[PDB]
Amino acid sequence: IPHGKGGRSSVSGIVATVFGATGFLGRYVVNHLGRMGSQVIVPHRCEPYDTMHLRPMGDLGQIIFMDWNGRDKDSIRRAVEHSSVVINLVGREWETQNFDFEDVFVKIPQAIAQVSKEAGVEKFIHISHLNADIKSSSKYLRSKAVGEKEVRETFPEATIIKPAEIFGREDRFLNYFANIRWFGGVPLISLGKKTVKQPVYIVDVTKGIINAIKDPDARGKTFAFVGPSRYLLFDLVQYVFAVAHRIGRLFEISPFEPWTTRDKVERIHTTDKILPHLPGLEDLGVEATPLELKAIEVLRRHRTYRWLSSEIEDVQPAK
Amino acid sequence: LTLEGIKDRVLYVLKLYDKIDPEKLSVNSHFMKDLGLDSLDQVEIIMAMEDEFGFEIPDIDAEKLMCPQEIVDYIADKKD
Amino acid sequence: ITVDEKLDITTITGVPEEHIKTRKARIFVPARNNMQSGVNNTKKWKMEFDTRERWEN
Amino acid sequence: TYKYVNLREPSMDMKSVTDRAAQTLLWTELIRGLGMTLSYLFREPATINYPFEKGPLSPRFRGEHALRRYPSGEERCIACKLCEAVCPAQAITIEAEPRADGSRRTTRYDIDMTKCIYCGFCQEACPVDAIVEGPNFEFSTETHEELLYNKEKLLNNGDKWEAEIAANIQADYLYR
Amino acid sequence: TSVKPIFSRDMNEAKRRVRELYRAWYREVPNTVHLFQLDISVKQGRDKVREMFKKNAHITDPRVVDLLVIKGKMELEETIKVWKQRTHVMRFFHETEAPRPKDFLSKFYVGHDP
Amino acid sequence: EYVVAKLDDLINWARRSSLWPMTFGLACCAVEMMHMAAPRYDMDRFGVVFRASPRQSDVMIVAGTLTNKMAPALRKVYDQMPEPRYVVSMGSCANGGGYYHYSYSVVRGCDRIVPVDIYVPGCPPTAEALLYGILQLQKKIKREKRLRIWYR
Amino acid sequence: TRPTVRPRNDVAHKQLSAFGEYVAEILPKYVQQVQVSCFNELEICIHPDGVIPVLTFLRDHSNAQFKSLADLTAVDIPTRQNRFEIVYNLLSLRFNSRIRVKTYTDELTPIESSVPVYKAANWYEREIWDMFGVFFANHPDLRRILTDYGFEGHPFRKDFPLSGYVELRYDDEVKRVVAEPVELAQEFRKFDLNSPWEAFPAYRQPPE
Ligand SMILES: NC(=O)c1ccc[n+]([C@@H]2O[C@H](COP(=O)([O-])OP(=O)(O)OC[C@H]3O[C@@H](n4cnc5c(N)ncnc54)[C@H](OP(=O)(O)O)[C@@H]3O)[C@@H](O)[C@H]2O)c1
Ligand code: SF4
Ligand code: SF4
Ligand code: SF4
Repeated sequence: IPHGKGGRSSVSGIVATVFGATGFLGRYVVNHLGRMGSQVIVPHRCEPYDTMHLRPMGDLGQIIFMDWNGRDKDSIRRAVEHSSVVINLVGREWETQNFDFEDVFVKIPQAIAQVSKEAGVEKFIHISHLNADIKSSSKYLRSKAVGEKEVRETFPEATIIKPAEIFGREDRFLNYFANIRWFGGVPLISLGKKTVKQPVYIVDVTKGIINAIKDPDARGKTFAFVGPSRYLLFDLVQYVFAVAHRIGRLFEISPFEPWTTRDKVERIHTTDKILPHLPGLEDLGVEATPLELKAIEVLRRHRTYRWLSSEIEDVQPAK
Repeated sequence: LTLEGIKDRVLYVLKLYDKIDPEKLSVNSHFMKDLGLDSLDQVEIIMAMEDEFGFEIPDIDAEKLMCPQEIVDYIADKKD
Repeated sequence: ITVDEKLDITTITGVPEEHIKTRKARIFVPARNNMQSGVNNTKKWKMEFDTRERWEN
Repeated sequence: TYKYVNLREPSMDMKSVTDRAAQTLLWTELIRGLGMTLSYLFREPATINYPFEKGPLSPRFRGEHALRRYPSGEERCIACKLCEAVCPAQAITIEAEPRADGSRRTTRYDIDMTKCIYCGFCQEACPVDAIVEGPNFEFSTETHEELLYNKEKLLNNGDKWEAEIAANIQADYLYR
Repeated sequence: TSVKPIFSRDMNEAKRRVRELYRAWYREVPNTVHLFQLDISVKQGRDKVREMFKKNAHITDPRVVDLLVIKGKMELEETIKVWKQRTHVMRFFHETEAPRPKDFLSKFYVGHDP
Repeated sequence: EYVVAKLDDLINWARRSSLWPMTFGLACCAVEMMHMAAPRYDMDRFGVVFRASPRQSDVMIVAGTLTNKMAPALRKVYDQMPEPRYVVSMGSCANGGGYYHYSYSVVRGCDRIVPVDIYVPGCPPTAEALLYGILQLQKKIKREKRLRIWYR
Repeated sequence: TRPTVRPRNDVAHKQLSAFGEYVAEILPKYVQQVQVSCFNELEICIHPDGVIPVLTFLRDHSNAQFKSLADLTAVDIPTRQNRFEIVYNLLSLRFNSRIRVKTYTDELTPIESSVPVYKAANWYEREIWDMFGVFFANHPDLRRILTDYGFEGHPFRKDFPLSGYVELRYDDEVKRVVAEPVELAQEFRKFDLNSPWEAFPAYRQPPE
């Protein structure tokens, strides 16, 4: 039962759990539950010290850590037994040399869609992506739209989420560009046609969850996440060079965490804007955020001072 | 140093702000027995005619202007 | 000397925040705890405000 | 009264001024001390070789806390709510509630070990003479979730050595 | 009330004053916005200044309107110089703090008796 | 296969055996830090050489009381330190603030500002439960950089 | 009575009656009350007008030197209807004595700086502007000392709840150290010590 005011050292009655919640997204959600009060049980896989930069997030005795593997059907059953809502961000990019990647969107999201359903969680949640379509594409982008089919079977109440290409602070989406000091910028694939997607700013997505986290009355009913206006141009790859003015790694260095001459190059140009009829955002709102204004912050390079940026974009068309 | 110098500069500025005056660019506009705004707002208008065209109005001047007549004129006898 | 008489009811503004108009103070003579007979805890008109929620941590 | 320091005048005669010109130009001073008073290294070093040897103390020392009990144990604390009320820092927290027989004792007793400023005001207000600052600097754990103490951490920490404590007070209690 | 006023006399020289230092703020928001290496839309910096000066509007008196100034006249010392390190400034625009409901029925489900 | 887990008997024995602590003097607690580097209990030459510049350090140390105006300074300094960094608070005022914990101008606790690791408890910790608090931090590297590359 | 009770001394109490008799004699435009603290110290109740004036008389003379300014301070009393108070405190090096000068005020009424009389009220006047809010005019400089750059409350007066209104905490969501309203982990218990029976008869307040 909620008490007092939402500042910190308060209650607000919801427990949670957030699986994953180390890399870019999960760190940035829990930080919004280390404020309005919670009990956020964040487990994590292998990382003893990479989770510390998190701890000054909940006040005291709020967030609490466990250890788990995730192919053991017990490790997901020992935590969740006491919970209210449980969201799931788990999963990643490239196929691991260990995890074969095929069912880690299939077996894992179900492996935690095991006793969670049984044990009496509620308002269980999962992630989708705006561009994943069960027609043939894309080797990584596929197996994600299987969860929308395969996993939705279990837990008839989900409110599974479908956002766009997101740009954060430390994010890897818009940062693959501008790391491209290289033989030259070569768009994908050397064509200025279908860029770009709906680049929503990471706050609005992470403010969506906690707006549905007790919504009420969204369960089973899936939503998708609007971008800003409107579609976008090729200039986005020029815009990068317009302003830029041209966990558990190792001790020394790794062996392979590449640019992946594979799905990576073709996952970024898959575009496929999709069904509007999903509610999907202002209903869960109220949030929408632009690009032109919020892309200076995340981009700071070797001038570090000059900006003087006047150049904008129409939409662009198909708009 | 022309009366086409100081009537051209003035009359577009007052249009350029996003606030009240809608083409009252007639040179008399008498401000709040006339069109009307908050006193602090009238004190905004004074500044942009100085950074432009070069000028000061240090003094009780800006309190008496009340019309693009006087400002033009007080500029008129000022520069030339 | 600039004596410049005038009358404006003294008030002051901006130092606290929203607690100016939200609350109601109270001016009352303390009542003497009755378990003992000592009459010296009276005699000063204090003031004390409304009480808002204390919760549990 | 007074004294006057740095009030002197040079003598100004050629028996002296050589003695001050045999000084500037030949460095006859400035090698006096630090040609010498430095070495003077030949004294035995003074070091307490730490992991083994240790240094002095006194029976009145202050440190980690305890709660004694008499012979066969009564949990000497009666919960009279004093060592709580003289505490400057306000670390102490006490909640009594009548124990089954009807003799009163505690339930929660928590000394925060960060706030405690080490007075010696909670050793000296307890009339039944329970709570006692131990003489062991065993400390330093790695999580602030810890140093807060409960009751049933203290008693052990005060029954781990009572051969230390029970032999200090009987040196010290004759003074106060 | 008989006590010597501070600077102003009645309301005019006073309300010449508040008009005045406005510009020292209005002319200098942005030189900082490149100086601290803080990134915002420079027009924000001109909204807040005009958001504050409109705030305390109901003031009926001299020696109040002079009092507030003596605060306001100061800040231009620190800010136009660097005595703050990015984090004494940006605190004006509160980024992290979750919203307050301020409406009715949004309260009634969270928090007791405000 | 097994070479990795034998390699971390080197790199996880190197980082624990040479520390370059920064210190913050602020308040009373600074003097009972000095006497750790005075010859009685001799801090250096037991493997830990004393203060260096902000850039070259590993373990920063917070003594003293952290008011409002000092917070904007610390946060910044903690960053610039290289990777293998830790934060070891000490004294009853970096743990929740000694007393002054109810004051207006003292931050309450200095865990709130940074991800602090080890604690020590009391106006001045006795220049002993300091070193005892480090021989926690040289024993708090049992961790392995194996089993991040080499499991997942 | 002798063994444990502080033995008094009369001589010191005769003169500081005299020498203070007549500084109500030669500056009656200003001084409105004077008295002798039972411990042989003086308190001169002075209107707020003379501050620069009276000291200047105390600044030099052959019968009262009072060159050494020791302690400026303040006290803030509600239900005095003019809130604050000043207390100057001055030592006269030749004549071995302390004479303190009390001058009341309000927040709004300014008081005039003592800075040209003594150059050691330079700091002690910068401070008070921070804490209580008194505003000293014509002061070569007025700024913020002892306090952070954020405190808009002027603490030491009696309306500031001890813990200030904003705790501080650092979060990594961006890169600053930012300020969220104060949320404690313990109530700060309020004890209640004031015992009845009025143990002091001599100070007995008027009968009413
Ligand atoms: N919504 C979007 O815009 C978007 C964009 C790209 C990708 N995604 C997908 O949506 C989620 C966003 O992830 P992200 O942005 O935080 O990047 P991320 O690097 O994939 O973060 C995932 C974290 O969880 C770990 N992890 C990987 N597989 C795991 C597993 N089976 N079980 C437990 N932990 C696992 C990862 O390594 P460790 O095991 O060592 O912790 C990593 O620490 C991911 O599922 C991602 O594949 C979403
Ligand atoms: S020890 Fe003395 S003070 Fe502490 S609780 Fe028992 S009785 Fe009360
Ligand atoms: S030890 Fe010092 S501080 Fe801790 S309680 Fe006893 S007196 Fe109060
Ligand atoms: S007690 Fe508080 S102040 Fe005295 S040293 Fe330890 S921390 Fe610094």
